[PDB]
Amino acid sequence: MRWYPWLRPDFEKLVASYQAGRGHHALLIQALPGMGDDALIYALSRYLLCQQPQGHKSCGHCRGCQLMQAGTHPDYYTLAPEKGKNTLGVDAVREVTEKLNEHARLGGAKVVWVTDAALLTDAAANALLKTLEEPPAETWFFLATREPERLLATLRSRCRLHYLAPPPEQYAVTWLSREVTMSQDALLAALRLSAGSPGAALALFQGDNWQARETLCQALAYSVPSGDWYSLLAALNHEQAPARLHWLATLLMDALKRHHGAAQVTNVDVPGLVAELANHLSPSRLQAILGDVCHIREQLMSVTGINRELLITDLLLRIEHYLQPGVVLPVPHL
Amino acid sequence: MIRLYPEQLRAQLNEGLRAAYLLLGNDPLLLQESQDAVRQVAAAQGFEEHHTFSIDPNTDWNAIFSLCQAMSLFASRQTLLLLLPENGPNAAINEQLLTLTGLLHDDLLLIVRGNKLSKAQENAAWFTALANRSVQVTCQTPEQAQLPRWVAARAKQLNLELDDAANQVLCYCYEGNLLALAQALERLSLLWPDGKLTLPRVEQAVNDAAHFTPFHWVDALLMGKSKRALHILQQLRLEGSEPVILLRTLQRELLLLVNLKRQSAHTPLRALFDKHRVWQNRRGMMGEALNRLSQTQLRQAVQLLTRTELTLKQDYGQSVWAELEGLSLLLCHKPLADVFIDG
Amino acid sequence: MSYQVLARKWRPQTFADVVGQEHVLTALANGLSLGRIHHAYLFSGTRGVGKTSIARLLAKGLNCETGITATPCGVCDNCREIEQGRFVDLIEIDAASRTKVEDTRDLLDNVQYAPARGRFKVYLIDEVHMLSRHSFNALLKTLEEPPEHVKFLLATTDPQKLPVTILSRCLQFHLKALDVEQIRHQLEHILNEEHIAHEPRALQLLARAAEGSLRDALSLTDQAIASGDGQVSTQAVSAMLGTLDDDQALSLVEAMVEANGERVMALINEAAARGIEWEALLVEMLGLLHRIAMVQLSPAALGNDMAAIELRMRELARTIPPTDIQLYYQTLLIGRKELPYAPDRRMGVEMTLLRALAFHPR
Amino acid sequence: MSYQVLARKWRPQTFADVVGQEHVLTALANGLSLGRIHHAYLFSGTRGVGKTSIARLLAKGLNCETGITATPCGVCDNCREIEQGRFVDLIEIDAASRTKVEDTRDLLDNVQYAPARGRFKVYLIDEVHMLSRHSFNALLKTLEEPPEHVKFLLATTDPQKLPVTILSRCLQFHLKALDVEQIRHQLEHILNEEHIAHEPRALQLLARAAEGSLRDALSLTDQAIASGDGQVSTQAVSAMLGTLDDDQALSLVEAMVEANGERVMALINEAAARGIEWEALLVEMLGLLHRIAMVQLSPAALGNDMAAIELRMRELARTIPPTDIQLYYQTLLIGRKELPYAPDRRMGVEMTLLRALAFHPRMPLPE
Amino acid sequence: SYQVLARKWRPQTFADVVGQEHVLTALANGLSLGRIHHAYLFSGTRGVGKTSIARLLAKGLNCETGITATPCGVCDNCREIEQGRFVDLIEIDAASRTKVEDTRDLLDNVQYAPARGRFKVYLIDEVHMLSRHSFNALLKTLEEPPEHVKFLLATTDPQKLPVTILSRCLQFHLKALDVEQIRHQLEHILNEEHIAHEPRALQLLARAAEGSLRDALSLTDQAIASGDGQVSTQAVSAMLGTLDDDQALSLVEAMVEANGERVMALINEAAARGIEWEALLVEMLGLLHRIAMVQLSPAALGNDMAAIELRMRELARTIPPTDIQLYYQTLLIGRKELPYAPDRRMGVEMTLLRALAFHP
DNA sequence: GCAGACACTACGAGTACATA
DNA sequence: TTTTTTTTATGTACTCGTAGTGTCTGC
Ligand SMILES: Nc1ncnc2c1ncn2[C@@H]1O[C@H](COP(=O)(O)OP(=O)(O)O)[C@@H](O)[C@H]1O
Ligand SMILES: Nc1ncnc2c1ncn2[C@@H]1O[C@H](COP(=O)(O)OP(=O)(O)O)[C@@H](O)[C@H]1O
Ligand SMILES: Nc1ncnc2c1ncn2[C@@H]1O[C@H](COP(=O)(O)OP(=O)(O)O)[C@@H](O)[C@H]1O
Ligand code: BEF
Ligand code: BEF
Ligand code: BEF
Ligand SMILES: [Mg+2]
Ligand SMILES: [Mg+2]
Ligand SMILES: [Mg+2]
Ligand SMILES: [Zn+2]
Ligand SMILES: [Zn+2]
Ligand SMILES: [Zn+2]
Ligand SMILES: [Zn+2]
Repeated sequence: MRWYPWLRPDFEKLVASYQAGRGHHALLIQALPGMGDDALIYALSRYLLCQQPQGHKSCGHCRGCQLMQAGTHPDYYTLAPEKGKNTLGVDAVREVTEKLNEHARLGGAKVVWVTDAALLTDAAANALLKTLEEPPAETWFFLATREPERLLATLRSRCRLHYLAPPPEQYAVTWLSREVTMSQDALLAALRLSAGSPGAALALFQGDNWQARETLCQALAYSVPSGDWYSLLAALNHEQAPARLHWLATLLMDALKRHHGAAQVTNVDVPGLVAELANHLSPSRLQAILGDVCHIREQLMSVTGINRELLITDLLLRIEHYLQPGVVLPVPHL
Repeated sequence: MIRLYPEQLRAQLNEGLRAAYLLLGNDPLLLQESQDAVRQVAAAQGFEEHHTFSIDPNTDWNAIFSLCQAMSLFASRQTLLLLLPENGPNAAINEQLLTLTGLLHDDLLLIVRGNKLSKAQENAAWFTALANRSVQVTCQTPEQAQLPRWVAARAKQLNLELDDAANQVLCYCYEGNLLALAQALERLSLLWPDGKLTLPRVEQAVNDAAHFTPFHWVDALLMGKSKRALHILQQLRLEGSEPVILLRTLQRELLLLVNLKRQSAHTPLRALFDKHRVWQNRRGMMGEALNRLSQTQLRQAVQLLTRTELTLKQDYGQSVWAELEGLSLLLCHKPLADVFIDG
Repeated sequence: MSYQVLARKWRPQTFADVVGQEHVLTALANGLSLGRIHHAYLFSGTRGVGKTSIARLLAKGLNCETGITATPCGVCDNCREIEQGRFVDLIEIDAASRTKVEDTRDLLDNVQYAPARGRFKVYLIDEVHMLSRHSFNALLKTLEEPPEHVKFLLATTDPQKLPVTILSRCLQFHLKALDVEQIRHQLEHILNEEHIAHEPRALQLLARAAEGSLRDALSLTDQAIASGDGQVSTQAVSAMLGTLDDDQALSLVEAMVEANGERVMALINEAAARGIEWEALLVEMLGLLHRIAMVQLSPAALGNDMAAIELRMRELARTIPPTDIQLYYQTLLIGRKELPYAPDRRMGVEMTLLRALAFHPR
Repeated sequence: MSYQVLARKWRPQTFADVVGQEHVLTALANGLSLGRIHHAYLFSGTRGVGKTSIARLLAKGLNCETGITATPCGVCDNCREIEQGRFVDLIEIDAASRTKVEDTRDLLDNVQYAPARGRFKVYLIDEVHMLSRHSFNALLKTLEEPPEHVKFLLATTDPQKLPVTILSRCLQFHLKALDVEQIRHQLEHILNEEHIAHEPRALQLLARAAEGSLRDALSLTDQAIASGDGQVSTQAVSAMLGTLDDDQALSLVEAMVEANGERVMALINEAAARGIEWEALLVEMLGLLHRIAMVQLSPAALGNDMAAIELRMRELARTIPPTDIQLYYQTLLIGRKELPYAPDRRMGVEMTLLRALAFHPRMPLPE
Repeated sequence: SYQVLARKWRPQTFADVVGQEHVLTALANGLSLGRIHHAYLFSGTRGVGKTSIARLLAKGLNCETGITATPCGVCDNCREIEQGRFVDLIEIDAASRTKVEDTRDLLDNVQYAPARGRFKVYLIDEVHMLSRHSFNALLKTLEEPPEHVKFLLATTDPQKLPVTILSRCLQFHLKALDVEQIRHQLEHILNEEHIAHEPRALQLLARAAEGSLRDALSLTDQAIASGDGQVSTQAVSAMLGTLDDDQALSLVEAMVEANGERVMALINEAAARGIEWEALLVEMLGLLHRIAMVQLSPAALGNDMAAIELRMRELARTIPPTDIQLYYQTLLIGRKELPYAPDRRMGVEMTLLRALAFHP
């Protein structure tokens, strides 16, 4: 958690709406992961819950700010998946809803914030529906998603939406280079892979993701000219398998797009690699491999508890089958 | 401690009773027979207070009550029985049994019954405390190749003759289930006082009740025993085993097969088996499989298993069992499954 | 007047009145006539095949005044008394109702008391697969050192639900599901022992539809007599079964393979007269085609699950080339994929069957 | 006097007033006449075809004053409370509200006590497929050998949920869904008895709308009466159902197979003026295509409710190939798949019609 | 409820609801005559009004004047319903009381006489989330409830409902609201709230609501909170991500010509200007639809298609309808799969690559 | 008068199982 | 011999252990 400069306008606007008593109780943030998703929600919640003598800033002396910094306030509910789970169960939602009918202990307003509204199971969202539509007078909600459409349609209606604009790419590169010391092309590539959203591109360098990406690039450089797509299984099977699959998908998209001679490339840090991908693979084969990789990535994320070893191994075996001449490629279908 | 076999348990009890007996194993029949023998011999030698006391994590822990207190009525020696969990004791139970063995009357006999315990429970303080005086007897189900000798021995125990066809039929019908095997031998003894069991009698006096574990199915597929494989799958369907366990048990060996076939064209099998950490009993197994199935059948099997797993964990379908039968057909044997059972 | 149900009044009372299952009757007769009687018999079977009746007969035989014999006299006061519900030594425990250990203790403490009348206090615990874990522990403690004067008789439907330790101390008699011929023979005897006219074809249909259990056969016989105006005619039983048919799958796939459009239409109409989820019907039809394609590869594919429709299925496997089965499975799968978006589920499944029927013949 | 729901006012009160289900009524009446009374009945079948009503009628027949009579002799004292539902001995058990075994045990404890007034203490267990497994196992033995003065009537939608050991020891009566003609005739009787004017086409639409039930049909008729000014008129039924009668969609399919886009779009505009749901238009057209396929395969497949257009049906049955019918059906089915994702539902339907027109295998659009 | 729309603007009389002529007519005729029922089931998509019509029926049933079609207005046993100080009514959000125990508790408290009013009305909102055992529990009571209780059920969709529950209730299908009805209601609200509004921005809001009125109100509130506290065309256009230029047509032409570099540079520039991708795809489908419509008759040039007639005219002359249908199908599949993509931009890229490969 | 003695009712947990 | 073991979100029962309450008696 850290503050971002580009969050300052949105924050101000939204808080300016809240101070007048006109802001909607149910706010749905569209911020991309790594963007000012949690920082904005925390800032707004801290402003709302405690007193506001200083205006839109933080009055750290008041007991409300003290409880926020201690993280022990009773009227600041957080909906998060537990350590041992991934989705957000309906039991926590039901319990928080029952707790909401209780009047505020401190006599101030109430705030209920969900860490990520996409993680809700259908029952959880349905349970929230009634409280979102008709909440107690002291209550304000805050939702966080990457994709509003992935949410339940009825819940996506009751909650007023709000969008965070990704910063211009030059501004993003300027901000990233300040505290991250990498090459300009590598920095641009990391920014583009994260859909222009900082933090996530910063997260690629801060964590161990970048070394994994480089290992993946080396493995592709070894595999593509030989048609031996196996031995990629080691570079792909991981707790971040969707992210590395997305990296592979970006590489394939870059190859296919450069085949048409497009101006800009998603993967600029490794022009030789994408050039090799263009050389050794037919455009139809590249398109089929890209489609299959994206589909299996969606399979990995959607269904829960699926053994990834089997899925990535099957994907690689099917890719090796595709590279063989005289093989019918699949057709995208409804 | 003494590590012993069910055959020699009679001699071990005859020479002299030890402080405690740990009868362990996966089969019910041999465990029951050993426990009955121990109880009878203890009663012959002066043990009368017999207590059955399940250990399973629950609201049942007061065994200490029966050992700290001398018997007022008679100087009757006591016998305590413990039924270990399906996976063995945990850390809390480990220390609780360590406390239990911290104090034991010389006239108190301890009986513990459960499945095999790995090194994780073997090196626990409880077992190390028991390592001096207690005698542990292992009772394991004889393998499918070892069953006929055991059945012959049991027939000789009851003064019966079976020739060879009846022995094969009984081994097939009650494979991996010795309890039903002994009960059926007793039933055949009751049916014909002549004792000359033949096929035209054991054929209709037998059941199909069999027991299995996914390893048997995987090995049956590897050897290509089609009828045995389908029989195991049907028996597991009747038993109600979780399909996911079968899926994973096959997936491990199938990934190993895929990798070994991939590496076979460049490296000799002797080095590959050592590098891939393969058990010594399975080497030939793997060899046969590798020399039988090409990478095309392996890729088709992987596609089939992937479709099975995805339809299991996404569509919540019930077509899992028929699909695993299809995989059995497509694995070592006859690969057809043309799209029909190939996605 | 009071016409007792055929399921009750025709319960056997001697071992000679028990159909088939000789592998258990002979064993029990040899055990009783000789001295070898185990301390606890556990009876197993499938859905009304003769477990409780044989257990009651065994309890009758154990306590007969003439002595422990294979054949009870049926005349002494004990035979008459156990014949009816009332008797002291034989304790009939509905284990499925008194599952709690609190109720089980009140009846397993009676073992310490002497039998009032007969040699053995016999506990007939019916539906034993329902007891609670603690009750099972209590019953195991009783069975570990049972008194010489008490014999336990346990009857159940699913033996494997029992814990292994209790099963290890019981001699288990597994009762075979009755064959079609034995069913038909016993049904003919039952009908002839009473005043019910019949036609042999009707009894053949009853036996085949009884799924190898005498209770099912007798229930269907009473239903047929009721709807048959006091006479069991072939047409009455056939029409009733048509009202009761559930295997629309195999018949419909037979018609679809043979390409009888009118038969497919009639069978769809019949399956619409009965409330049937079309998705379930289609998916299990896919399963039947899957099993057919498997049997194409190896005769051992058809396990013991589908023994009631083995012959037909085997025929359908033998007479049809595998390629047609693969094509039928493909078209049925794609029809089921688009099924929920059709006009109606009935409507969509109808046209899916039409698509599958237009190929190969016609 | 007063206005109570048809679904509860017109519940059958005798075996004469139960429409259809000839086999179950015949078997029950015949068995009661012969005196052969089984001690466990299980009425299966789809929703709203009379299993609860038939069971209550069986209770009437069993507990009637004059004796065990197949036909309940009108209204006697022991039948008045059955009609009012306050009977001393007919124990209605909402099994879904008593699924726990600790309630079936209480049910079984008092089973032996003699009936207060009736000949039998008929236990009517509504929704028997909802009892917990323990309660099932509890009632096994009491079903096997019940006391001579108790009977069990079990009614459920799907018997498959019940353990087979319960299906064994009880009679299984299966109530087939009623035919369209049965529903239409019963509805004509009901609307005549209510002194309400009605239109034959309206009642045919009511019969077709309900899937072989009756209480669903009665509910939809009551909703029609609400939508109309106390009258069931064809326009009111068309509005409430959202259907296209049998003419407009036929005009659509006739124009589409004629490859005349102008009339297709003109009727699309008219249907928009009719204020009708677009997916309803698509589903009606798909149903018409399927009916064409059915009549092409089976020569005699049209019911009476389509007779008004039957002739035109046969025209398409003699003019268009089966392959073209399949092509149109699959094209419009993908159109249905894609419609919720088009920019506008009207726009999507226009695109689906134009797609069926462009891939017309006989008169495709010029390139 | 300070200034949140669609909460302080809940309808309070039958004359105030928007559209729903059939449902309102049926309910009014039932109330006016004796034709009352014990299970009404209002089903329809989001924000068409299920709960509101339910509450209006409840107010009409329990009014001091008696069974009245139009609710009175000023009275105690109607203002209490409006404020939630109700005792004859029971609102249960079934999505929270899914447990069968709570449903059995409800059925246990169904015999008790109401404290006030003639009917104890149980409003079960979000019916389809009840667990199956709860549904079976409610089944018998719905079949034949006591004369003094009436059930009202509202669900987003009836598919999840067990078919028996459908066969128990009177089904009222709330049709989605057309563009004109939504626009009229929003203009009426803004006029009654004295908020500056512009007809074009109002049309964009009505178009983006997708036939659900609560969405229209929420979008109006988002516009009000944005901009300068007033509804203006520029602010609404900016926030909705709508495109009002010929970028869509240029992209269609480039994709038809398969000009890869140009057709990708167009998407790159669109991302630079930040055009929302779902709207861009929707307009692409609209333009292809106009192509297909013109191929039947040039009068199906959408009005005068702004001022770019020629282009589409030219396009309508150069591409066979088969390729147009192929492009439309590919674009629609891409729109369906667009949410299930790592990010919308690259999903639109996938859709464009799929569309370009048909020898364009 | 008073624990105290049951006597009973409720609740948690361990466990089984259903559905999707 | 040998060690080897899996999806989950949610809901529904059943059974035992143990606390909290009532009352009722011979204390
Ligand atoms: N072997 C048999 N001989 C005669 N009748 C039988 C036999 N088995 C079952 N039945 C019939 O089925 C009815 C119920 O039998 P029962 O023995 O209770 O079956 P279960 O094994 O399921 O308890 C009996 O009344 C009898 O009519
Ligand atoms: N066979 C039938 N004959 C006449 N009315 C019927 C019939 N089946 C259903 N109904 C109508 O439906 C109403 C309720 O029927 P019911 O018997 O409860 O169906 P269910 O089988 O679903 O419980 C009855 O009041 C009656 O009007
Ligand atoms: N027909 C309508 N007339 C007026 N406002 C409506 C209408 N439908 C929905 N709304 C608005 O939507 C808000 C929620 O309506 P509601 O009736 O709860 O929809 P639902 O059917 O989805 O529960 C209401 O507060 C009202 O502002
Ligand atoms: F009485 Be049996 F076990 F069906
Ligand atoms: F009992 Be029915 F399903 F209305
Ligand atoms: F939001 Be509504 F109840 F569908
Ligand atoms: Mg029985
Ligand atoms: Mg009913
Ligand atoms: Mg609602
Ligand atoms: Zn503060
Ligand atoms: Zn006798
Ligand atoms: Zn009468
Ligand atoms: Zn009022």
